[PDB]
Amino acid sequence: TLDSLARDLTVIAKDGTLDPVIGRDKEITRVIEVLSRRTKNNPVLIGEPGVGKTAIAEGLAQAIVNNEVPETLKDKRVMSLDMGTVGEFEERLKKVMEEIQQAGNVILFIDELHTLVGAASNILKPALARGELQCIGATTLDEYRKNIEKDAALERRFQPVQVDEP
Amino acid sequence: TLDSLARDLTVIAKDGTLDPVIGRDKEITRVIEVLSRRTKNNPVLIGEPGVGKTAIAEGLAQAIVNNEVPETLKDKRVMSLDMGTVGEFEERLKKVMEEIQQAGNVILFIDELHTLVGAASNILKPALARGELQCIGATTLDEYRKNIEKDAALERRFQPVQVDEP
Amino acid sequence: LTKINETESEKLLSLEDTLHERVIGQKDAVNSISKAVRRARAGLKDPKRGSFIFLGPTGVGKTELARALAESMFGDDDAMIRVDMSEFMEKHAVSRLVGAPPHDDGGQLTEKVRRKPYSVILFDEIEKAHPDVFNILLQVLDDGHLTDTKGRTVDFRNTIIIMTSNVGAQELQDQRGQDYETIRKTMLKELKNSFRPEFLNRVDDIIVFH
Amino acid sequence: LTKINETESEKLLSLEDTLHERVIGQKDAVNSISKAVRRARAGLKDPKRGSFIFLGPTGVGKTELARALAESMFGDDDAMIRVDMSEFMEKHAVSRLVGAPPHDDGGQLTEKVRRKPYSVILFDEIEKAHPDVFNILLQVLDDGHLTDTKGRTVDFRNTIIIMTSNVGAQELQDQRGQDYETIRKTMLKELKNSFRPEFLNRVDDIIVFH
Amino acid sequence: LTKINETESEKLLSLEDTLHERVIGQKDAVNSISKAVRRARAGLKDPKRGSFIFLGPTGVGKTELARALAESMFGDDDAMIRVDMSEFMEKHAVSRLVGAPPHDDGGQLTEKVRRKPYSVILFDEIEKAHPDVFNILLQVLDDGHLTDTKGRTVDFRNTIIIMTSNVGAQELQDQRGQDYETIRKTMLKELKNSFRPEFLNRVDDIIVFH
Amino acid sequence: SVVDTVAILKGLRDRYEAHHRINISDEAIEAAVKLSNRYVSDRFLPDKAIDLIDEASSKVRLKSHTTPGMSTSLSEEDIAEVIAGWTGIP
Amino acid sequence: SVVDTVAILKGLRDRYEAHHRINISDEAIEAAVKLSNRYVSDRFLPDKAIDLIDEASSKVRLKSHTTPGMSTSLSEEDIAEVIAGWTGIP
Amino acid sequence: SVVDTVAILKGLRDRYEAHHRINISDEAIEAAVKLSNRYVSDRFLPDKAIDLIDEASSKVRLKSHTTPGMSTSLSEEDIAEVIAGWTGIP
Amino acid sequence: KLTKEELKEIVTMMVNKLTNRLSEQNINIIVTDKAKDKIAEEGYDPEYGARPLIRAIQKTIEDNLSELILDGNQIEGKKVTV
Amino acid sequence: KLTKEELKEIVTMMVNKLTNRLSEQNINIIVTDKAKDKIAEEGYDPEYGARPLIRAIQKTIEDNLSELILDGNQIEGKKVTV
Repeated sequence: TLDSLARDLTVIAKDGTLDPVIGRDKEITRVIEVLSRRTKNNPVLIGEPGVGKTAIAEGLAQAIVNNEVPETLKDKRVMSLDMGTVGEFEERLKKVMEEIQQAGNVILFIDELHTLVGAASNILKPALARGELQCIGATTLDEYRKNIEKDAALERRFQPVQVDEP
Repeated sequence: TLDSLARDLTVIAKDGTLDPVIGRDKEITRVIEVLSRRTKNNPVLIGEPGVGKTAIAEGLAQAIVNNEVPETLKDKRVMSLDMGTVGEFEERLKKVMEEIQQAGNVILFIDELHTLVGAASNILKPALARGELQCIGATTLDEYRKNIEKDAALERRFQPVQVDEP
Repeated sequence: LTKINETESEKLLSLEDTLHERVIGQKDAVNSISKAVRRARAGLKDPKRGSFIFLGPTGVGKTELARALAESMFGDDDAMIRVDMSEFMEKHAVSRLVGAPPHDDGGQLTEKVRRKPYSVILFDEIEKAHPDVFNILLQVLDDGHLTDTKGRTVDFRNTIIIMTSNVGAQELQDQRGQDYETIRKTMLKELKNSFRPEFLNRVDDIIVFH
Repeated sequence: LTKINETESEKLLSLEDTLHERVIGQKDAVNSISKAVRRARAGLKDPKRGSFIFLGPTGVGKTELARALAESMFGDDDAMIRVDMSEFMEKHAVSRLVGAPPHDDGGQLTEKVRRKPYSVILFDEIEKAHPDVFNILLQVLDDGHLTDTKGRTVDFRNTIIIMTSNVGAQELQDQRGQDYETIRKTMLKELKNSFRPEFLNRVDDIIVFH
Repeated sequence: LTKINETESEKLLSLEDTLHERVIGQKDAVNSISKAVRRARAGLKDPKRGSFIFLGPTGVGKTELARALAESMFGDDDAMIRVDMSEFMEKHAVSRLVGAPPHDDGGQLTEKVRRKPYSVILFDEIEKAHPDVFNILLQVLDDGHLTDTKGRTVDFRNTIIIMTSNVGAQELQDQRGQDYETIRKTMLKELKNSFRPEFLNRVDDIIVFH
Repeated sequence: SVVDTVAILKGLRDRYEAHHRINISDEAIEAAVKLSNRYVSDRFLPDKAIDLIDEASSKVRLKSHTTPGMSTSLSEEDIAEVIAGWTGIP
Repeated sequence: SVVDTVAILKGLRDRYEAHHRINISDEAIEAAVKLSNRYVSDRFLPDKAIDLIDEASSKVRLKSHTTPGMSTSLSEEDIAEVIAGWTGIP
Repeated sequence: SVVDTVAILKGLRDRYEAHHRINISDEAIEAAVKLSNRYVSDRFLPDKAIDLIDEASSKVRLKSHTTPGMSTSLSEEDIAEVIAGWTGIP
Repeated sequence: KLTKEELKEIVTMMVNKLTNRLSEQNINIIVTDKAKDKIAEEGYDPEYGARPLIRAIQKTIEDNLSELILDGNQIEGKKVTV
Repeated sequence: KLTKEELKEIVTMMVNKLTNRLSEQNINIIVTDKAKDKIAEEGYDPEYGARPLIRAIQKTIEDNLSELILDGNQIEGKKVTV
């Protein structure tokens, strides 16, 4: 399985499918080192949209396939979220989580809307809050003010980081 | 499948079922060139209702069947929305989306009410937000102030354009 | 290099002649400031406890200093936070400190400290601001940390705060080159007017600009 | 250790020299306070019934005492509750006592007592607060417990309350070292002005700071 | 065509005879203005930094010019913003600059600049407006950008601002055809009265209408 | 930073020109970088440059795409015209 | 208590170093224990130490993981740097 | 009423002691009844007594459960200690 | 008191905005201490401090530039003053 | 009235925060009555009381420490003063 919404750009980076980044290295060094944490492997980003952040993500993935990733994570692999929908919807999105938790070998980057939704709220957020499953978020604070914060335990789950326009 | 609500006027234009437009050419040139964008293929329109805009749409479709459409889109084809309803409702409307995403060959124009609804909200809007499925909207800003904007990522999904009364 | 060297005394030891790289005059105050912020170490005062009332005009370096301070101290001036006492009236306490119904908003410079725990805080003819703020000003003076509307209490000692006064604009007529001790006293009570001393008593020291 | 020892008289017996560990002056008041809170036991007064009007300035220990009090008494100062009489105007009774339509909100310091049944309550130049509050102030004075907007009535006797006055700021000119009995009287009526005695009559006693 | 041609010197080079297409008199000022706005380029002054005090009457082209200016410059006059100094009294600073409790409202002409970053700003016998505004006037003069009540700081240099004075209505009696240098001086102090020079010192230049 | 942008634009320099079959002239590239940063609030020079760029890359291609030989993108007009098309007063 | 934490950290001392292939120096161990307790409100020294630790254990490994020989974790930097990386003013 | 509670506690008197293998001393029983009512707002003496009781019944058993012979529950400590364990100042 | 030092010293950093912005215009800058001081002379006021200097400078200073911006005789990247 | 007693007496407990916190830094402390008094001299004000003392002290006091914290010559657990 681990397909459809489940996808990765790391091989794609080893496939050279994407762009060598610059300058967010030590920025990524943080984002990288977020995974180190028994507490929170899981960073989130703030900043200006469309600026390269999901490539900054890929920057990790490069540095991953570059093995600029140090040890523990080197086995693990990017997952780039896919967003879409189809009776219920999220249960799928709920479902994949054990799969990747079953994967023992990867990481996902949650992308932008980390959502306070109508149909929602805690979705993976407990399995997030399960204290497992290394993952990454990003947004600008304007959203960040809410979901990660209004819990604050997802704040206790998430590590915020932001970088200015280069 | 790809029928009922799924319909197209392009062949109808090749069928000559409709009216040769005028003057919105370079206007359409924009609307056209919206599709070019890896970022947003998906325009929305502002302006005065009933003025020819959905024919302005058809204007594209003509220029499509005219092959005044340049390369990438030339294979793709108009879809003119059908609005109606029938247990649940939207799941159908939700359903068709993969179908047309499965179509590998078309485009849909979403028409006017791009809706903040009771039963709603994100419907395709994630699959919209999926960063796939070239489509077009239109309204007057009075609505535009909300759905595309209140997300702003649908703003990040939608490109607004408006044209005055000719 | 500063990241490199910063031994934890190179500033201090040189801090005057460090600071002297910037603005002539108030060398003492400069020194005092240097003197002051050294007490920002050693913890001989309250380890949770940086408070400076500028007596001076425009062009007085009030900005410069404060700027250069962390620009010297924290190796950048963006640690600083402008805060307009003109904008301090009655209810901004919320917009100082998180509301939570009354959206939920707090800190013009806080969330920035929530952003930036090592910072500098500028206030403006500060007594211009209302007896409203003096207590939440006192909040700073309180405990040397900063509570929030959500309650979060955060260290000031890891930042700086700045107070400015033109109060002696008249009394400046003295150094407009007279012995400041006149105007020092003469402004002291004058500002001492505006503040219960306890306010003034957590000050590092009052800062003339002559 | 206090958890251990707290025999129920070690404070008391030592409470002066206990308290004396803190702030010089008002030793009597200190004593009185010690004297006072002992009546917080024995139930010879109303077992439901801790009320202290501070006559004093900034730096007067008004805070210290009150702080140290439970910090002494309840072995922490977080029992205390700051309450700004500046913030007591007309309708805060709701924000004192649960609304329920008018959200539903009640107690700036209550829900905190709903949080913390053993506490201390600070009020500010209290007569500064409105004849609005005096009755809900009287609510405290009432019955020695605290009703709520949801109705819940909770013991004050298991907490402390604090009243502060600079009223004699002038009349302080006396001890600025004159016999306080002048200003005592002289402030008494002055504050007695602001309050029907019954208010004042549930006071433990008025607290000068000299 | 202007969209087409606008090489970035055709205005300038012709700007006089450009402007000369409009209002006779103040040709110098016209020139000066032309001269002025050229400094709106080259960034030899502060790239963030367009400030014109009109000395003149009704019919004086004060409007015309300002109108035509961007109508010349920005190829439209709707860049302009009328602002009534009569309407500038004490608290409009909010209605100048976003409130946020005090709805939340800010900028009679700002949000319009928030709307229109390239604009023109008209003020009215401006000293008629209050020492209230001079600082938020100075805000414009400040930094050559515009902070907001939400804090947003936006470039003035990408817009124009206009100041008007009938102050010399008397002193106009001079050019009612006398050498203006009299009234220039004669009005200068007179308006210099109303303003700390620093205000006046970010002016492009004072604009007579003769 | 504006400059890093140029580099990151230089990153995508080959990209959309190999999409748009044109030759990017860094003169333009740095140009809008300043200019957009100057003139464009909303999107970000990390993009909005490329926005202009690709759009310029279009406008050229547009002209170059159909009836108006230069395959390269000029500095100026590519910035300018488009940017003037963005605003005015070239 | 801070100290018991050290012990419970000593409990996991072998744990993540045998994950991170490093040598924990109790000097560090007690260090952050104070230091985190000092500097970190949110997570808990029962963890946040180890947080720092493992993170330090990473940062070393990071350096040690790839191009920067010490396998052991220093007292200071492991605390300090990381903790400075946490905050500043080492 | 506090007293009826005692009776209803006397009702469960055999109950949890036959669960906790102890001997309830009504002295305690009435004690907390007052005391809890005095000191405990939230739960209700119909229970909270027994709460204390069973908890006391635990605390004894706890001591009695494992290494600290009295099977009976004291008046005081059973109330007191536990109640002091509840609050303080025995 | 802000010593003669400070005066001309600030007179320096006064120049900064010029350079840090204009020449950052890109136009070389010459400095005549005398005038600078003559300026600084009139630059510092007791009461207002030298604070007018901002205005003080710009008036003629930006001018002569703006002037010599026009003058076509000696032009950008040069330097001239009074 | 707060007698000379009180002044230097409070000047003591003034030291407490230092010790009760810093040396609780762990750094021995010497006290020069003269200076202490010279301080206390300038320490007490009529109007504000000695209240400035807090500031008064810290300024130089914490400094010379912080200084000698740097000075590497005579260091923690010693004592020096003016």
